[PDB]
Amino acid sequence: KNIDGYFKIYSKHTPINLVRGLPQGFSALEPLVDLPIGINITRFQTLH
Amino acid sequence: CYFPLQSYGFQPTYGVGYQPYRVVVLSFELLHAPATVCGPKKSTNLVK
Ligand SMILES: *[C@@H]1O[C@H](CO)[C@@H](O)[C@H](O)[C@H]1NC(C)=O
Repeated sequence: KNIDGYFKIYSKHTPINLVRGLPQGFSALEPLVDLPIGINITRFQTLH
Repeated sequence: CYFPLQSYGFQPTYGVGYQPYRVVVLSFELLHAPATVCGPKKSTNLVK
């Protein structure tokens, strides 16, 4: 998220065994980090 | 025709005001983006 000029990240890590989909059942993401960057954002791009 | 610079030539014999000084200007901007340099926050011993 990018709100009131801060960019925030939340994240979670889980080992799984479902062959080609997103899992059933519940988990919540703890906050990872917060960045006071003050930049506009409209698009994004993954890296392999 | 003039070269737009002129040199110093600081010698240890020069008088006060005519000697070399090292100078800093401290400058800052306010409220245009989120506050990201600030003074240290003093603290007191914990009471229970
Ligand atoms: C952010 O981008 C939008 C879309 O181009 C623009 O309307 C807005 O003025 C921009 N804001 C800043 C602070 O760059």
